[PDB]
Amino acid sequence: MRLLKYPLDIHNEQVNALAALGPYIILAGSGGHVMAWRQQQLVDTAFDRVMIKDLKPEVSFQVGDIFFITGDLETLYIGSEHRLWGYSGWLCRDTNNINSVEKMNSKLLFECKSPSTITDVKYDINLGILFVLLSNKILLFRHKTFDKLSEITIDKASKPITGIIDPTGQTFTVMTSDRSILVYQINKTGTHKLINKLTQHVQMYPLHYRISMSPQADILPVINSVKGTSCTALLDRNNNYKVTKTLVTPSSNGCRVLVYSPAFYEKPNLKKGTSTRYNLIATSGSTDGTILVWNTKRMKPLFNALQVSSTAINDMSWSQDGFTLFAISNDATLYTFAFQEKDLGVALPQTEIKSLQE
Amino acid sequence: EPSILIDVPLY
Repeated sequence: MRLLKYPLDIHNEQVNALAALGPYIILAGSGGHVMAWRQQQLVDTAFDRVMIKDLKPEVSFQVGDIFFITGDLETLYIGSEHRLWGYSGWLCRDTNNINSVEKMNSKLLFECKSPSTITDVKYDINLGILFVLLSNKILLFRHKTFDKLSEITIDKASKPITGIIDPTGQTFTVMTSDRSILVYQINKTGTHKLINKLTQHVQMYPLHYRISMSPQADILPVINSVKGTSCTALLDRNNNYKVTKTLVTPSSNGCRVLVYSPAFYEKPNLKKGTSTRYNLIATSGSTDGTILVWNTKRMKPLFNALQVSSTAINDMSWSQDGFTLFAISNDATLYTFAFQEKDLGVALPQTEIKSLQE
Repeated sequence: EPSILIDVPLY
């Protein structure tokens, strides 16, 4: 593994969110700025196949401070605390190159009025639904068209702080200000059903959280679990959310990112004739500004929690192929962790993840 | 401001 730390030339601005979409890692933040880097350019620089002086975003444009970015190969969903835009046609489908903003179609999808604020935006590509969490309801919109499908109303005392996508598309999970984990069954139509309410389970702080569950959808990770002062823990979605493993004790009140790699890896132990399949989690250790990468099978870190930033990590995103981790903080420095086969082994075909979901 | 590029050995 190589760590490339690349200070951004963005003056006094801040990057709050990022997303790996298509060939790009897309950064977005204050002043409405969006900047797109080719993932492979950063990886190639990390392995010295190209030089550092050539690094530069392929496309930058300006949309309010941006806190949310998600989407697919046809639409970027870009959100402030009060507005959500859709930028469609952002990727030239014939060349796999990002278009300039001048070829992009942009639409104001949603606006809320203070005191309301958007606490999270999550996109479930299998349901075809975007979830907009507001401080107190969850709104369900059809993707692209953005027709309103339904609305989940929850208690006045329960602010929905963050949402967690189910890779199988059967559920949506919310963590609340009054310490609950709420699990809803969701249908593609937008109809919904509360199926699990776990109370006094998590301590949420007034932050934008970035949490993803395991690609097999069997583990829900929790920052600041107050079951099993507080710790980062893994809950078994198939065994009544029992704690299966604790990763960090104590967790930091400033930790807001815990994301699984989408890959399911197999690494042989050739000397002993055996092999191990495992998942990877990126989060922080007890100190803000650390990055910890955790092998869920060995239940060990890949390396000592590494102090990379003087400030809390704002967001992290794995590459789609599982071999690169991108991270950003208020230090305005893009962190690229570029793994190799000799580090991790081989990402398994999606058949193997799909078999474990069923 | 210059980039840092470091090798990080794994366990």
